[PDB]
Amino acid sequence: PSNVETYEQILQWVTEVLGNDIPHDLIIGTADIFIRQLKENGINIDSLKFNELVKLMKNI
Repeated sequence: PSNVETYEQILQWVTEVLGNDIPHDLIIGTADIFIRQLKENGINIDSLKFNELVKLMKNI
């Protein structure tokens, strides 16, 4: 319930730019690739949403 809730709204951005019609296996890769290396380290509105969600939950 902790990391399941916050993860869903990240995929709303992925469906808008690329498309919801892409495969589910491709969305898992697109979701993981952004979250992995921004943590460890209309484009403006989407980046502001992403940085708050990277802050939440455990990730290395």
